[PDB]
Amino acid sequence: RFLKVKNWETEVVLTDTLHLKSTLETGCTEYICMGSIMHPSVATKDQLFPLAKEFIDQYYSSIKRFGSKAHMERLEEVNKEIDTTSTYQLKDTELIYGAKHAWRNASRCVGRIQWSKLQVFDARDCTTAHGMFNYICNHVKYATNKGNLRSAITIFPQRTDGKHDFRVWNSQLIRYAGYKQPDGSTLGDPANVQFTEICIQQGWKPPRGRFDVLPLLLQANGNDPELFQIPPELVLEVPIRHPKFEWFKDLGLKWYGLPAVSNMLLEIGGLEFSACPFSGWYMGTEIGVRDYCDNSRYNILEEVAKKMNLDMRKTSSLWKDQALVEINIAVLYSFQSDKVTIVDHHSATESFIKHMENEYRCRGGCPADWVWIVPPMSGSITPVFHQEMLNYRLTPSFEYQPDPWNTHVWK
Amino acid sequence: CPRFLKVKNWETEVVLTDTLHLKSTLETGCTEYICMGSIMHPRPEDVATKDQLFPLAKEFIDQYYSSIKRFGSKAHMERLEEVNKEIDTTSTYQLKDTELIYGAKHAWRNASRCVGRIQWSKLQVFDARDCTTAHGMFNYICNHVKYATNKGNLRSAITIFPQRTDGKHDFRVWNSQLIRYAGYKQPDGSTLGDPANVQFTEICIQQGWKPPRGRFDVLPLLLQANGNDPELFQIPPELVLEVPIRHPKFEWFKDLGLKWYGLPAVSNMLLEIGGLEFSACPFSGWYMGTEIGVRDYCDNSRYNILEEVAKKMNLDMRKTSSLWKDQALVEINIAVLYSFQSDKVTIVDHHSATESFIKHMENEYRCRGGCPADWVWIVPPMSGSITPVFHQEMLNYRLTPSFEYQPDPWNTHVWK
Ligand code: HEM
Ligand code: HEM
Ligand SMILES: Cc1cc(CCc2cc(CCN(C)C)cc(F)c2F)nc(N)n1
Ligand SMILES: Cc1cc(CCc2cc(CCN(C)C)cc(F)c2F)nc(N)n1
Ligand SMILES: C[C@H](O)[C@H](O)[C@H]1CNc2nc(N)[nH]c(=O)c2N1
Ligand SMILES: C[C@H](O)[C@H](O)[C@H]1CNc2nc(N)[nH]c(=O)c2N1
Ligand SMILES: [Zn+2]
Repeated sequence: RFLKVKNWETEVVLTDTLHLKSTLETGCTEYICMGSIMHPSVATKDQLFPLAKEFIDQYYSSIKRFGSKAHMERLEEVNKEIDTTSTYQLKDTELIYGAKHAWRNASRCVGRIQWSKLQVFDARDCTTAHGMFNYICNHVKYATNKGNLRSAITIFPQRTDGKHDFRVWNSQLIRYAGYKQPDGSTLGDPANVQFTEICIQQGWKPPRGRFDVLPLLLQANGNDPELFQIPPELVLEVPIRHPKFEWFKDLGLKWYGLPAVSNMLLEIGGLEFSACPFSGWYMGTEIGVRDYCDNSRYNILEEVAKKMNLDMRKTSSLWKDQALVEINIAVLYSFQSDKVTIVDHHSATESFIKHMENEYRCRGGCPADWVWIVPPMSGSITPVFHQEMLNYRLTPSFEYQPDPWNTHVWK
Repeated sequence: CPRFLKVKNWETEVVLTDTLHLKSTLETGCTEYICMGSIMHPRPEDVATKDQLFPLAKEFIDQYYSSIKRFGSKAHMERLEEVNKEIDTTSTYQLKDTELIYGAKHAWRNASRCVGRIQWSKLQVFDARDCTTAHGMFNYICNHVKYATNKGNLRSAITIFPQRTDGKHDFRVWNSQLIRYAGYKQPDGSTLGDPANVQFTEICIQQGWKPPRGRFDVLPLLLQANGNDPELFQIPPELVLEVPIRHPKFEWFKDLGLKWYGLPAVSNMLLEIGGLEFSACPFSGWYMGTEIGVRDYCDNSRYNILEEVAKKMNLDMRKTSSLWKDQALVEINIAVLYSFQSDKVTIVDHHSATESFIKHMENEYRCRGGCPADWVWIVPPMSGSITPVFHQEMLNYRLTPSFEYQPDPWNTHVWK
């Protein structure tokens, strides 16, 4: 059936037909909704050809050549390859199409208005961690672009038997280390304490500061991962200051400009690309709300509210909320003053609404996860708050995968 | 369905095990292939047949006798038999007072969208099932308001009018809440008062209400008894506790002339207990500050005063990346909380409410086997991620007794 979604502020009603094309499961049933569960829970030739066919069919449908000679010949070509090798290889055009569409279908991403403007770097000829490092450096340098950030993805060889996976062990290409202190607390980013310890265990000499860029830990063809230092001139960073509080710079805060997810899995036509780092540019709340103010992260709200001299004895003074806004003002101001691309959550959500209208027009829908699309601060003064959304799983897609250290047979 | 479901809190690492979802009875709207958790609402003549009513009543009676540790008892089987004979001969049945009280508390306890449920067992239940006229409804509602307000020391309460029979004799409160301000559409397109209430205000005016046409005009009650045409009543102003909104630091905030009423009282929902339908069941609690300060004032299609506050704050309103809206939103919520506490009118901030909700949820998982919760509604509309519910995985499912939405009565009423 056709499904209607309404915006309760503008009263715009959109009609969704795209969800009829999905066949992956969401985790909900008719009796339990799992829409706020973070992760609700190697292929044979037998499963692989229907997945390949489905993808080839939508690729040739997208280029207005469904049922053509090229389409029929590609299907037969892919059929032979799965027969004789138990897998197949994507053409370059298919790889680009598949990566852009995995972004387009990412229901949790508020940034998808940009989806067709993705730079795709084919790294499927890589064989070693040294080659991986070269490809990643080129990605970072291209995507950073001296502050004028550009979306990019680098795609390393697909999974074969599951014993020869390419993996970026880092969760993001650029991240700060976290140090569990003798006296029990944490120096740096507490989210990275375990990864930091693996790097130390693997030989990384930690500088033991608050903003130490972690090395890359790179695994090629299932071998033991290897450490590499990203050349510092490639790592663009922004000192955080505030347009009114001159004391803010004294907090010593900074952040990196490039957000680059390096631990997800990219699935296209049944093939699994277990190393596929991709990067865009920040929405300010990703830094200033979650990275700085989550209790299990940098957790600086107390320090800032102290310097603002707010009454912190009772929660109903909203001292946390006041400090939070100023921290996010500082972040946006700092990036903008350094001419590093950043979007505030008002502009981002506004763009997402326009993106939804576009997708409902041209595509018949847009899968969207309200729990993730709505920003972590000031939710209801953004237009996504009042937007009904339908969440459903289309492919190509990005998926989570287990951490490599929980799997890796060390050698 | 799997027998255990685990939810995790990603900030504290606490993992909870849900088995209560095995008792869920009605649909969520989701399927295996689509989630509808952000959809707001996923014939009146049609009432439950005898055959539909028997098992719903037995399910409720069993749950009631299990709750008082008398399951399988003589009284339990006799109650089952008495209900079964009532449905047989009259096509309906009547709840005992104990059952009605148990049912109302559990509809609250089961309300997945309610962050205030740590209080569910303290609900004061007023039995108004002997009411026959709109004048009597007005009497019951006034008594409810006065009891719940309690001079600012608010107490949660519900008043339950007679259940639906054939669907042509419904009791209804046409107001969506017992206390709301009027909204007036002007010829030039602007709105005075509360823009959410323009349509209901117009209904009242057509029914004979003479509107004073101000910014904070309490709407009259529009009350329907026994399926008759609804009738207008004015709540005595001394029963409507109001709070003038001022700010602890900004002396100019009082000059905005704002105020709000103290008692939030939903009156358009349907209470379903054991297959019986109570179409008029107004219930009241106390406010979370953000329900006034974020939504009632800063929603664009509401009072929309972020502009005027930002102007008096002399904020850079040119670019959104100044976060002038976020900054004004906080100050308004500071003023609302300060104004209620100063006048000693019960209110709860979103930090305290969400923290209490996490403790309630943990207790319910331990004592009851789960706690249905709707993340989209439980997370507050400002500062979501600095409250503990943001990081709490939740399972949503529908248990009975429950509060349900029902159609607006002006769309279905057959005018006499
Ligand atoms: C260009 C600017 C972009 C912005 C502002 C943006 C913004 C966001 C935000 C705020 C989230 C929420 C996730 C979180 O809070 O951790 C998200 C999720 C996501 N983004 Fe985007 N993004 C951008 C680009 C991209 C690109 C280039 C890709 C892939 C090619 C992508 C793929 C995803 C995926 C897969 C998720 C889901 C992550 C998950 O499920 O945990 N995004 N994005
Ligand atoms: C005692 C203090 C209470 C507080 C602080 C509270 C708070 C809230 C809040 C913030 C919501 C979401 C509100 C919205 O955005 O519209 C809500 C929803 C709800 N509450 Fe509570 N509530 C309280 C008492 C009660 C009582 C006494 C009942 C019934 C006996 C109740 C039943 C419900 C229901 C059914 C909903 C869902 C409403 C809907 O779907 O529109 N609440 N509550
Ligand atoms: C390409 C891309 C992805 C994402 C989403 C993932 C993502 C999320 C956060 C903050 C949220 N989380 C840590 C609490 C920081 C990041 F660096 C990051 F990659 N965002 C942006 N802008 N671009
Ligand atoms: C008994 C009760 C119910 C509710 C939820 C319903 C409810 C919601 C709002 C918010 C306004 N909405 C348009 C955004 C104001 C209310 F008075 C109100 F009853 N809340 C509180 N505290 N108590
Ligand atoms: C579209 C979405 O369902 C809608 O805006 C919801 C979102 N969450 C909400 N949460 C609460 N507490 N109250 C609401 O009215 C809403 N509205
Ligand atoms: C439990 C809940 O699903 C979890 O905390 C989610 C909520 N929404 C989110 N939304 C975004 N954008 N990013 C997140 O990490 C989360 N976390
Ligand atoms: Zn769902």
